Amino acid sequence: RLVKALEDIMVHYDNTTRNSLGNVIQFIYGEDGMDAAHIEKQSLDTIGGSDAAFEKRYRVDLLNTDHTLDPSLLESGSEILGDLKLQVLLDEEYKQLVKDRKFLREVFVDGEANWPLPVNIRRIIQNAQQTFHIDHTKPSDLTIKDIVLGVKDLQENLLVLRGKNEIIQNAQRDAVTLFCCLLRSRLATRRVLQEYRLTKQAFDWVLSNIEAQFLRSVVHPGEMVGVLAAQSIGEPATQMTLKKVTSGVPRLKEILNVAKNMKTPSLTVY
Amino acid sequence: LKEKAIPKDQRATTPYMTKYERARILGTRALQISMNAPVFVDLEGETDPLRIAMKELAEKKIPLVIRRYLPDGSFEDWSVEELIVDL
Amino acid sequence: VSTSTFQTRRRRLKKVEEEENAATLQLGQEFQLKQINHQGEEEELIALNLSEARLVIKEALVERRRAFKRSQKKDFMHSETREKELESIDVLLEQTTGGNNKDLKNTMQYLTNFSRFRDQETVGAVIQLLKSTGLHPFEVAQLGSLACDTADEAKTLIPSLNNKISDDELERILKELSNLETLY
Amino acid sequence: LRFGEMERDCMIAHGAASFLKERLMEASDAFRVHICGICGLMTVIAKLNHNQFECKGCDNKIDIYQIHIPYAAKLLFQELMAMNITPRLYTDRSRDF
Amino acid sequence: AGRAALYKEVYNVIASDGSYVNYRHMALLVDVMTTQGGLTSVTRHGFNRSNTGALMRCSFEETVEILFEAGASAELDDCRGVSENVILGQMAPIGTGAFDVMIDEESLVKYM
Amino acid sequence: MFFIKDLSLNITLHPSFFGPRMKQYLKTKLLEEVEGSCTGKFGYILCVLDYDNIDIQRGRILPTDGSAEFNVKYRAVVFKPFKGEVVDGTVVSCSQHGFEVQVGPMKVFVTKHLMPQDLTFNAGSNPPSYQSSEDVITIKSRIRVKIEGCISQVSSIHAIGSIKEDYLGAI
Amino acid sequence: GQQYSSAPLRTVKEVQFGLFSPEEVRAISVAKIRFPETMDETQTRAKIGGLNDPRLGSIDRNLKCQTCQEGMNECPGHFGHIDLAKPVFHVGFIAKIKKVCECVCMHCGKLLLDEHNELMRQALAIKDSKKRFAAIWTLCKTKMVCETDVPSEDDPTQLVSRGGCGNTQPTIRKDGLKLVGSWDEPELRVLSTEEILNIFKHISVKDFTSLGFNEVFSRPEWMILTCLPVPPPPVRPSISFNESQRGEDDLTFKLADILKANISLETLEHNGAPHHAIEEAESLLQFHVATYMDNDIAGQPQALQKSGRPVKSIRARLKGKEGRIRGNLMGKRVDFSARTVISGDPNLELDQVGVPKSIAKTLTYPEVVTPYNIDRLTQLVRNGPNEHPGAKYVIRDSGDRIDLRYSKRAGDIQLQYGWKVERHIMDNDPVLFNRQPSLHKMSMMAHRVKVIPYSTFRLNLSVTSPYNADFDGDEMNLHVPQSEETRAELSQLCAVPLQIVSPQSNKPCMGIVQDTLCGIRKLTLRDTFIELDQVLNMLYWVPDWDGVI
Ligand SMILES: [Mg+2]
Ligand SMILES: [Zn+2]
Ligand SMILES: [Zn+2]
Ligand SMILES: [Zn+2]
Repeated sequence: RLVKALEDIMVHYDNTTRNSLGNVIQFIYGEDGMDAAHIEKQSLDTIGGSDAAFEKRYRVDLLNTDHTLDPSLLESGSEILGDLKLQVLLDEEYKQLVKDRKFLREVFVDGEANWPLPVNIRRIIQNAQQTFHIDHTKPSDLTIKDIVLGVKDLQENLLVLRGKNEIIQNAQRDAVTLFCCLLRSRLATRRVLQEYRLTKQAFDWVLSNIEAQFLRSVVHPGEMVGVLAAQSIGEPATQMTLKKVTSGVPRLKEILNVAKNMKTPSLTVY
Repeated sequence: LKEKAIPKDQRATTPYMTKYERARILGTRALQISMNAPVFVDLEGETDPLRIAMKELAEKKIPLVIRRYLPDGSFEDWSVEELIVDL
Repeated sequence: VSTSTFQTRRRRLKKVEEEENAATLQLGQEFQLKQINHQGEEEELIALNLSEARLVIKEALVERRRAFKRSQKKDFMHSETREKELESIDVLLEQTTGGNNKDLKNTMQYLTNFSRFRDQETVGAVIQLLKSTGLHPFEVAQLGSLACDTADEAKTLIPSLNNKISDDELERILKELSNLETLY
Repeated sequence: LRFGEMERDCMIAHGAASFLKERLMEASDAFRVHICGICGLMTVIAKLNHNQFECKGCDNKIDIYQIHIPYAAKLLFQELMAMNITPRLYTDRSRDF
Repeated sequence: AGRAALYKEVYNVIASDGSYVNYRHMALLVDVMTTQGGLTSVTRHGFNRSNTGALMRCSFEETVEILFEAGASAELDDCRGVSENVILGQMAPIGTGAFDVMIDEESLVKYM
Repeated sequence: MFFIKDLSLNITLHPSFFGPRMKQYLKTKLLEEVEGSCTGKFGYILCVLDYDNIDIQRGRILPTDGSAEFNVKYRAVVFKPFKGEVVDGTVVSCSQHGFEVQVGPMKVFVTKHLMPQDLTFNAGSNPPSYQSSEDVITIKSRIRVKIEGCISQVSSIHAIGSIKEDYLGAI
Repeated sequence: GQQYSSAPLRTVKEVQFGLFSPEEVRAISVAKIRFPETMDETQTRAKIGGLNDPRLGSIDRNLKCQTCQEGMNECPGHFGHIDLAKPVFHVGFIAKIKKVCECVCMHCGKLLLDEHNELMRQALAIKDSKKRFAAIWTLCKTKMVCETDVPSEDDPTQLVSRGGCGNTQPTIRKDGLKLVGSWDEPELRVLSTEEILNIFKHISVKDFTSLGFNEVFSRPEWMILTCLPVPPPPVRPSISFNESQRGEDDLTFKLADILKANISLETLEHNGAPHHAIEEAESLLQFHVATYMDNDIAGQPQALQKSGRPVKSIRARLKGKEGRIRGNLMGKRVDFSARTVISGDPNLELDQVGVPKSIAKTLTYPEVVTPYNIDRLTQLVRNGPNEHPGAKYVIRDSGDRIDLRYSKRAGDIQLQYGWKVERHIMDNDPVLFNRQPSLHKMSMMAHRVKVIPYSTFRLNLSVTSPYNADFDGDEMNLHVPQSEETRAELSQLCAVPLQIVSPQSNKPCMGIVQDTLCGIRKLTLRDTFIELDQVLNMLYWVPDWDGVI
């Protein structure tokens, strides 16, 4: 029933998901336009933890004795201590990170951080580690401008829908969004220089690999998702070997048949 | 009852070749090679037309052109030279 | 296979809808007024006459001979009056045609024997004269390739004029086309 | 061996269309039939040794086509005609979409 | 909110055993049910009533009478349907069949 | 009368010819299928115009054998008779049942029962001819005939005409 | 198939469904059909010019098809016809006609609600035909008396008159194969077919256009049968035996009975017969029509045939599962297939599959003669169809077939370009390997070939999970592609190393199990230690070992 119900549903060439009549089912498949293969369970560090560990982990104030990075983690670390033109950008960064924490505690009310996203970063870092052999005993050669402006210019490239008009633009910004939050979670001007000493070359390399892998992880127009989802649900249903409320196979029969007179009604009032 | 000829500009589709596009290109070309067709690469000792079409792709020396169709009935014409082949 | 035309329609199911041809300006549905041009232009229905068409196929065979010899690797013979044209068409046709097109050989024979002219300028003034009358291209053709010494003769051999032009004014053009004539 | 519906669904999931067309035609059923222009029926009288066709009744010997479909589908249409139902087969669409 | 409670319930069905399925599949299904105006069921009387091709709907359960009323009420078929290209034994506009191919004569000559 | 029509035609092409020679062969095959043909739809195909500029466009590959289908748009000189079309011509064959005036690629026929009563038959001469009170019509004779009937058949068109109407006959 | 025809090959983009007009049926039929006898020119082994081939389809490997001939393996069959003594309902449209006669009054024959009724335009609104008809039927089902004068949009004082005739319409309902209608005490009279036809023919044009009917393809009066289309012999086969035996199909018998009852009903007209005694055979003709199209009626009729057979109707051929659609057109028993018991081999790679020699010599692939391989091809042709890397067929460009186990030029053979060589199956070829049931995208994957002895399909261990197979005798299936683009599809789309990551769960669906999975923990210990002599063989076993101790 499922397979014969969903056959003619596939990602077309504008990442729309329509049927043999062209009526739109989704405007981007999976509400992200992303192929389910290149997706891995990561953990956005912007959500969990106290505000103490948050500021301890992401705040950089060049205008303080204890809130500025040690000039050992950067050559220019001693001749920037007190530079006020850059604290505008550092404050913009920290503001944006806090905005993430609010937005993602708003969408993910569990506070659950482990969630599946494309592009696995916490390996893409170690590839730069063993590939460029950066010892955690020399200072970086990255200006803060390269970090902040670098990531900010990176987000402009992670495309999913190429378009001109305002509509497709907002559709794109909503098509990414959740990824950029992890991107800012792992590319913080502190962790980038404190946790894993990045050079400029390794940094641009990480941006390149991120852009590439991301572009790879997009759905391929033509992919018949209707059949894929149909069998993706029908297969585990067969692997079902069956508080006393309807569950399992018969409940599923009620769901698909859409019956007014279910076995266990019941409701939950908080 | 006319033409939805999408110009070279205002080109919206992905600049990359889908695994399905690539698959049917290597397929069709390999067939044509086996149909005793002119090959546009130095074979360097190759007798399997699939492999030969693969070499034709690596050097982007295939004359084929993909017509990507859109739901409304429009079409973007892309060349196998234009399309980046990542995959 | 099957050659299709530019003015293409689709009368589904209606297997019985075809008008009958007639002399009184009733041509097939493929030969109405400004027929459809493949470029997308309501182009006027094209009609030729004798000799003129011989010139058309003549230029076509000139570009066909020259373009036919441009790729023959790995400045013009013309003039020709009457018989030195009849003999010269043959080799050109057998070089730049499949030869099997016997209809082409017969049609060229008819197009040069009953050819009313020879010069391009003459038939040009003919086209300006008859097309200046504002008549049907079929009429421009017939009056462009018949010899009617009398307005009654022209009105007889063409049941399409009649009340489209007066007899003596119709004579006015015939007295000019009688002069505009290449003597054999 | 049978190539049932589930075996079809899997190949639709892979998106391998030429393999399916191969498996449903040259690999099993397969048939060439002529169709009239007006009536989308199988009225054509194929005189292949004389290049003569005709669709009598509709009176057509100029505009007649051929198509490659599985003989099973041909028999299906002959049965639906055996229940007085005309499935007009048309080669070109007339609805933009 | 109906679609939301539906997806959530189904997710409790699949995740009851602990087996995981990527959001996009289930979400695709529930989207298919809601994207009509209400709850379109997944049965004979459910979705096979829509404007889909006569043969596509024909290949599910009721069949004969669907072709009867399709012949009576002069239905015309889009042929965009998967199952219908399957019946005609043609290249189904499916992934590999979702585009056309041509030979650009210019680039063709510019390899010699 | 002769017409000039816009025509389109689909030609399939084997993968063997997928080279720079391709654009040539197509045209060389079009002239083999189009020129010399005849059908009541658009009369006789005589000559294709402007060989130097004929449009081909790209063609799609039939998705089972590497063949490629092309749609070619062109212009051609055509000709087909009509009822009541007065045209001149010359006889080719003649006997006791009437004479056959040939015009262009088409064989027009005229019946004894259609000629004037003063004109009669003459078989006692080589070649035979129809003798009148003043005129004689044999083979090479010019006659202007008004076409009355038209018949299409396979790859040829025949017709029936008259000389009884005024302003017709030998010219 | 086969024999070129000078016709332009095309595809299908529209499929328009209509209803046959009796004029079309009587304009397409090749023969009139009068004799209800099958073959045997009165005990003469041939065919009577009456049923199955007075002109149409051919049997017994002969020509004769209105000069079409082309034998059996080319002619599609040509359609006949048979007249009717009187009009007869259609078995599936009775439910419709019952609801159409309730929307338009008899006597006159026009709609019961004009545009002055405000709920009528509300039906004429949505262009959906199948729901517009439901609306109109939901409206005029109450009007059981026709109308002529009705107050319009103004006031009930202003009476606007439409078309005349205002007789009472009955409360019609279906009984068996006929309709019932009651018009103080109501009255009853038979609603014969001739009335329904004679009244539907006078329905107005916009009424056709408003009840979902078509002007040229599907009119309501074509729901009533006037002439029956005789199917050609291919629809009703004659599976016989020996030479002097029969074996016609059930459809031939039902059609025969239809012809019998039709001859009886038509002879009862030129001869003396009462009104309510002819109709006893009229409902018999209508009956044989009904059971000929639908013999699984929900009503009392069941209609067997002599031998206790319930008669396979036409709808019984088409309804799904082992039927025309779900059993043939959506799933066939294709050629170039093989199935057998399987066993796991820990010395193969993932994508490989161990095919036995017999299958390798039995399954074939059509290669083309090309300069790149003509030495190989000729070598194979000369190895013959019994030494493993051989071939078994050669096809010329003239469409001729050349067997290799028979023939006399079995060792000669001058292969020319463009010819075809049906070779055997060799290693590293792309095949489609699967296990039923195919409830999974992963259930059919492409495999590289390796030819081996013994009669077992041999497959790698770590590929049991996406196939879900055990070695207690489970049989596996295998298909072989047939074009170059097809095997390209299999190799660049359906390859096993491609389908390691499952999109259904964003996770690899191919682990390491059992003997591999057990000992690998035993090996991965601080207590596990190997000494030299074994270590070297361990290293050599790694095929991609860099040769570094
Ligand atoms: Mg078992
Ligand atoms: Zn027809
Ligand atoms: Zn036949
Ligand atoms: Zn009435």
